Amino acid sequence: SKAAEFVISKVDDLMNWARTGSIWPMTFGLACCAVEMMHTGAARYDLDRFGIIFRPSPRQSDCMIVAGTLTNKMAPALRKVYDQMPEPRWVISMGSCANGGGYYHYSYSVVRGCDRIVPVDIYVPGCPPTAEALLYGLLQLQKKINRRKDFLHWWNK
Amino acid sequence: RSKKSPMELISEVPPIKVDGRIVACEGDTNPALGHPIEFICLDLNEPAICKYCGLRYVQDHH
Amino acid sequence: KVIIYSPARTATQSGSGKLGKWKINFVSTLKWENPLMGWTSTGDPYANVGD
Amino acid sequence: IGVPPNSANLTEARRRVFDFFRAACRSIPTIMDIYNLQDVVAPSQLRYAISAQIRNNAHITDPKVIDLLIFKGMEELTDIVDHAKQRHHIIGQYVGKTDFLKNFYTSNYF
Amino acid sequence: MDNQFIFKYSWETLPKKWVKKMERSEHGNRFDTNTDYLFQLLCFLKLHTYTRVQVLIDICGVDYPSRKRRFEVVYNLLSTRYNSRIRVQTSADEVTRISSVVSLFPSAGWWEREVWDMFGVSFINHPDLRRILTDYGFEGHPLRKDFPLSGYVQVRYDDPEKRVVSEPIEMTQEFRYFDFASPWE
Amino acid sequence: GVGHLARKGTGGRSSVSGIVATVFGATGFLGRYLVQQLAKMGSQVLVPFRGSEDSPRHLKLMGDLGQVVPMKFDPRDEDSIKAVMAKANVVINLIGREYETRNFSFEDANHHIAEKLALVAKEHGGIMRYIQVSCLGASVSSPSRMLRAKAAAEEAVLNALPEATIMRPATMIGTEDRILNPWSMFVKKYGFLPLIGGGTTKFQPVYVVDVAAAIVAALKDDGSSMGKTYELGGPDVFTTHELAEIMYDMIREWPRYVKLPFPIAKAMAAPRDFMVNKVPFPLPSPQIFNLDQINALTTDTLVSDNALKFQDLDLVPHKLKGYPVEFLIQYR
Amino acid sequence: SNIRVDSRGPEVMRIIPRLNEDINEEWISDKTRFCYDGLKRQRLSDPMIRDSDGRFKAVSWRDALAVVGDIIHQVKPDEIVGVAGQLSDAESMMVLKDFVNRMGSDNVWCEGTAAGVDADLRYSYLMNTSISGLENADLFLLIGTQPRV
Amino acid sequence: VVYQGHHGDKAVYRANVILPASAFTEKEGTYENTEGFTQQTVPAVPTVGDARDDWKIVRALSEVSGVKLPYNSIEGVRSRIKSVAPNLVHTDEREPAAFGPSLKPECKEAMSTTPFQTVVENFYMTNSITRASKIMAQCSAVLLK
Amino acid sequence: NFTLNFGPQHPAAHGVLRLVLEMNGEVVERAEPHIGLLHRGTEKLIEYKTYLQALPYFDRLDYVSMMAQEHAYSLAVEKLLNCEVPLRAQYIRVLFCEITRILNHLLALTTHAMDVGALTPFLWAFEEREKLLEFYERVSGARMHASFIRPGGVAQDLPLGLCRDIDSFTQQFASRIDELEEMLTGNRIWKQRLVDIGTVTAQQAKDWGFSGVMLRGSGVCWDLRRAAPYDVYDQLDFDVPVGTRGDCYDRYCIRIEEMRQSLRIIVQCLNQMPSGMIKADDRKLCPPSRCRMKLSMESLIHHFELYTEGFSVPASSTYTAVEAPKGEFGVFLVSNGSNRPYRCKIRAPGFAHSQGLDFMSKHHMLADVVTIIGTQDIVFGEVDR
Ligand SMILES: NC(=O)C1=CN([C@@H]2O[C@H](COP(=O)(O)OP(=O)(O)OC[C@H]3O[C@@H](n4cnc5c(N)ncnc54)[C@H](OP(=O)(O)O)[C@@H]3O)[C@@H](O)[C@H]2O)C=CC1
Ligand SMILES: CCCCCCCCCCCC(=O)SCCNC(=O)CCNC(=O)[C@H](O)C(C)(C)COP(=O)(O)O
Ligand code: SF4
Ligand SMILES: [Zn+2]
Repeated sequence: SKAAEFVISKVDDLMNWARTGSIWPMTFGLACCAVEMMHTGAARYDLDRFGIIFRPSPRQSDCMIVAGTLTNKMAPALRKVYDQMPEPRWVISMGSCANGGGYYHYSYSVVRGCDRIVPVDIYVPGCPPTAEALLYGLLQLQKKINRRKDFLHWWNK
Repeated sequence: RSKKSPMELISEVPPIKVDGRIVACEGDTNPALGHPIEFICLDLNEPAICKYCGLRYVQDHH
Repeated sequence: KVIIYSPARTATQSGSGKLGKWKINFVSTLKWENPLMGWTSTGDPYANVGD
Repeated sequence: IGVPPNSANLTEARRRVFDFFRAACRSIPTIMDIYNLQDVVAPSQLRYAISAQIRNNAHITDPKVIDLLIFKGMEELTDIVDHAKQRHHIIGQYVGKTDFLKNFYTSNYF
Repeated sequence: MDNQFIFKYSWETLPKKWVKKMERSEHGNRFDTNTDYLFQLLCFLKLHTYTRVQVLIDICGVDYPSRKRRFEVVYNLLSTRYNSRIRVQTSADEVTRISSVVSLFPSAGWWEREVWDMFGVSFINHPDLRRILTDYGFEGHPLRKDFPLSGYVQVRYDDPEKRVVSEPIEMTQEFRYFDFASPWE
Repeated sequence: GVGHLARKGTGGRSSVSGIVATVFGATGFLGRYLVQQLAKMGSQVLVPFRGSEDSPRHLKLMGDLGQVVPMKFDPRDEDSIKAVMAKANVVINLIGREYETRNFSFEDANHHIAEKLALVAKEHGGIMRYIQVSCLGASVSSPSRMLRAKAAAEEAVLNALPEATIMRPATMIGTEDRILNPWSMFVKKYGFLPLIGGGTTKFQPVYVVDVAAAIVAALKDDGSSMGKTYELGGPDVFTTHELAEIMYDMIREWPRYVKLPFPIAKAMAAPRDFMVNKVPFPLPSPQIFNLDQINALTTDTLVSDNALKFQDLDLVPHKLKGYPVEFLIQYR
Repeated sequence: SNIRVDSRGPEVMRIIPRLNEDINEEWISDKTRFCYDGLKRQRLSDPMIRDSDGRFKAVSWRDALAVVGDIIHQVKPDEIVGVAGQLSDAESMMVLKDFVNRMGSDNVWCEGTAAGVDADLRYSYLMNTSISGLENADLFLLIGTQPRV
Repeated sequence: VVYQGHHGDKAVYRANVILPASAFTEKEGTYENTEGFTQQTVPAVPTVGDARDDWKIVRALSEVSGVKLPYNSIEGVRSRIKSVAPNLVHTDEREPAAFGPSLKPECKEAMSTTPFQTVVENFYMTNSITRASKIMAQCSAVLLK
Repeated sequence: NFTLNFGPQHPAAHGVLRLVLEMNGEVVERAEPHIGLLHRGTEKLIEYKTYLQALPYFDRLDYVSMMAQEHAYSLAVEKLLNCEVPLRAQYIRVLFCEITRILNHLLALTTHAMDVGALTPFLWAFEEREKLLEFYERVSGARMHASFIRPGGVAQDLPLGLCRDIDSFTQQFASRIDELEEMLTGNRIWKQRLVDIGTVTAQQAKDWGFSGVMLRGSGVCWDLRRAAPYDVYDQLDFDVPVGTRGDCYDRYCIRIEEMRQSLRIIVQCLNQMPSGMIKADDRKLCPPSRCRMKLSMESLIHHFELYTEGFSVPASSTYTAVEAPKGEFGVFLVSNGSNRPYRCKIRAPGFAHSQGLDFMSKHHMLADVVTIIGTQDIVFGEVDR
């Protein structure tokens, strides 16, 4: 196993580098947090520097950012959007309304967070999160991706 | 350090010596950055504990 | 099953400014403790409507 | 079309109730066609379910209340017929010793 | 064109038995009619030359669960050329049909539906009166003082069937109602 | 087996029950129903997973803020397995693959691991209940390969813990089953549905939520569950032919078959696909031609007429015609 | 005496007197005012059955109820005496009385000082003069009562 | 003995089957005053553990023992009381007594000599609730001789 | 006429907008927007929180003109309380409302242009909007949602080094506006994609309640801050741009001129800034100074009873109205006399603008509907409350 370990480690490193160097988040903006989320990608912070080009449809995007409150009527639409994405499906809960209840958290027509649906990998807190906070959340997601031994697990099994 | 709980950490601070009969405690040296001013009448044989700060005051002599 | 009553004046304070008002008291006595943070949970929507 | 004025008397509301039941029965193939349910249920006992729900509230005498139930039923019917309600909800709504000992064993508050 | 002139004019010009009561104050001029002479009152206030009230700002709604006529819908108006505001309001009921004013001001078509949605006061000769704000399968009227804040149904995703299904409400931490009310006021 | 329920409030997602059950191998097909059933009644469930950290990801939606807490465990290692149980009182076993990799042979797929967890639960001293799960029809004398080792495991587990319940589902049917979905996928590709059994192979398919209800009911009821071994079975007896018609009528396609005898299929299935003998560990998985299954379809899988039944706990099986089988619309 | 229980969540925090001119007259006793602590201390939570070997384990509601239903008929129709409690409400005592009487037995009595007392006229065991009516009296003849403890 | 309560105090030490019972802050029952005034109780707080109302417990025990009772709800048992003491279901009524010491079983029997004896010794420890409290335990140590 | 389902799940059409519509193949007949996907439920939640706790609700509504939204609530509470606010607070409130107007106009213009397709001025204008969000960061705690304005005055005093930065920004903001305008007004494509689109007559605007830019894009000189001036606006000198034709191009020109006038008003407010206190003093609805509540008894009592109970507004009801960047924003407060509002309806200017979309897209192209959505500047926080 040690003889064929360098190759699998290199393959894992290459896949992790490829997946971290090009993440295509899907702008699923819903509320005021979408303003800060499109404002991160402006000329001052240049979200595109990290290969974070946005996508218009969930078919090509491999990540999605839930920016804004999630009411009851939009919950099925969010679930359908999440289902259509390809296999990886990394999800980021931007804002304080999306990552668990929120400032409302009590009204009749509000889902108490986007964790009742669409299981989340990174929680970005703030109302609204600063552009640097969203950048830090994306960096944390990239760090999360680097821990995936995709080939080693499939080769050990 | 963090092994000592604050309750067991304030007790080791030596009590303050006051010449007068009442001493006003304001928290920090700057009045605006501490607790509201508290006048404590220290007359017993035991130190008078500031209810906000936890600081103790002992009267030495008039 | 509800109870219609006028809340009494609190003993600790001598003012009678909260009197003369009637309330419906839904008996929402079902509350428990969340076993992670000690928060009080409810399953009855009328927990504080009448209050 | 536009919302009719409230019925003056009960006999004028009764024909409105019959018209609403008539429309519900007329539109009943559409629900079975657009929601893809054929083996789970047959259209005949949906008639029984609608009749039961319309006869349960048969003791109301006030014409205004009856008119309001007709209004709300029309809104629910239009929600179901149009692509507003979502699957597995229509079928959710539609289609021993003693009770006291069971209620005692399950909980204090019954 | 100011508060007092309009008060005099609408006290003289308006036919009686229309305005049940009226007020004049700095907060706003009110014309409380009797839930039947509403279309007539608005039509007169819209077409008359000395009161050219053209734009309907909004259609409010207040739930008083202590009076016989539980609800009270409020019509906010505005005269652009006279630069003045008139606030006409009625008294409604939970089972009663109050007349609609979509014919005069077409903008009312959506506040009409919103008032139906929030409170439950139905309207006559209105093209749609469909729910506009709440969920499609929503039940009850939320802005009523009866409706609990948390609501009656929760929403969550269950894996046994790949869809989002509603369920009875069950909250982790209840809404803490702080009773700050004190006497001497 | 009493004094471990500890009910707190109404039946809900955030309610409380005194169950800290750890469901081993819950990342598969039965696990996503068993965990959901456990979490629906407020029981806290722990999911020890060994694959990627994104495999037990859909299971976080079952509970509510800490009901589902997966941990990583190494099957080869032993004392790290104790970590995912040191704070538990109920242990459920679902491990076992229909495949065969070199690293985990048939014996070390659902027998060695089951014995290890049974022994470490016995020496734990706190594991109140145990529900091991095997397949229906497992026996020492059977042409089926894994079923023999599975039966050996299910008889060896009782020695370590006599008060252990054994469940025997039979060809579970669900949205992600391995016996009906592959047939539909193959039909979509080109479509002939090779019947290895050639029909006349009547068994008892069951729907997965009924099985999960069976385990959760065996946990709920206080009495004849420890030691007893149930045999969960469907409402009626189904063969591979009429099952083929009841799946074809929903795909909306002409029912065509290439029904063939046993030995040609067995020769094209086992030796052709058996190549886990040298160099690499991962090999492509069998779709329909399974080494164990080809031998398993030579005998009926009827529920024992004298052992425990599925209605012993008062559960009516789901009638497998119109309600359970509804995922096939995605194919039509 | 009328009280006003104040509770935060599932536990009682404090007890505050409620005004009732006839019964307590806006005051409240120490025993009834600071007894809210006992409602959260050692309390019976689940049914418990003594074992054969002297151990005392906890079971479900059905099991203990099944045991008591087994032993209910192991005794003669006589000698099924059931003693009511000091705090038990009227409904509990009524149902206990009905249950005992419907099994050929009558030995139900209130806890303490109920040996041979007859209570049939509703004035030989009640405060016939109202509590508020004691303000019109001119002399008291307390007979072994000590209305302070 | 089949004990049924919400505390211990020397009855648990002898009990054979223990059935938990609700407290007075978590049940709705009618209590009678010394002057014959009756009044109900409001369920302030939830019950602790798997405990049920006393009347529910005895009704279920009656059913399981095999003897039938004609009531199954808290309203029904109240109607049963109406035939045994209809003043017990008149909450806000200041009913006086309609008799006197005239009619009674006049029985001049033998006298006694033993003096009257105190029936309560410690005021702060009377019922189980006050016996298990901590405030009362330290209160009945410095407030009395 | 077949029906297709719009409703994209991205902010590239402002998000949260179903908009089912009728199609003849190339010309839309009736468009039915399905609002309610963002009905968070503020109006029900207002009644459960005191007059101070309810202020942050108003920042969330129409979440691009933040301080222009809580300003209406503050004015309504002041009117219900007969509270007099000092002059310096009025001037800084006007300044920050003008900053909100500039932010809203920039965001609306660039979002609409990016909907059309022009994507380069978008990033230029967000580069310029950085400088004003930084100003918001300075005075208050947060960049976007700033609870700066309170019923009494403003929450905290301005920092020392703020006016210099604001004037330095205003020195070049006009040139930045010229740069953004030269790319669109003089362009050819912009004219053919906007002129004679979504024309509304003055009678139609009045009937459908289009107070704001839509009303002023039809020739109606109805400016609420000039017709009914609330804060110190009579002292300030500015012009009200009024369009001639109700097409989308004149609305764009009106918005550009509104940005110009807002810059002028900011300059005037910077010049004419008096000294004095910021919070009111007549009534007790303002917190005591934190250097004062720590040595005074009455001040500490006021702090306690204000940060727990809040001020009790005497029982009355009124409808205030301010000139939000979108249009007329009004708050209908009903006071029970207690410390919580009985009923607080929020008149969102975008609600009427969104309902009036059906007749605006009458016999237009389908891609001609996104430009109509952009030109009316709809955010769905206010539309669904
Ligand atoms: N439900 C059915 O249709 C039938 C069920 N059964 C029995 O029920 C059991 C569960 O059914 P099913 O849910 O289909 O099984 P799974 O499909 O869930 O596979 C079991 C899981 O256990 C884990 N696992 C497998 N081998 C090992 C190993 N060597 N070490 C550690 N973890 C391992 C895998 O998780 P990962 O892949 O993430 O490692 C796998 O997903 C089966 O094992 C079988 O014995 C019997 C007949 C049919
Ligand atoms: C799939 C379809 C979707 C919609 C399904 C329907 C959903 C809403 C159903 C409506 C719910 C209601 O209660 S709305 C209808 C309720 N209204 C009434 O029941 C009228 C009162 N009853 C009478 O008038 C008479 O008794 C009568 C029984 C009519 C006959 O007896 P006669 O001849 O002597 O008059
Ligand atoms: S977190 Fe704050 S800014 Fe974001 S959607 Fe929620 S309330 Fe709006
Ligand atoms: Zn101090």
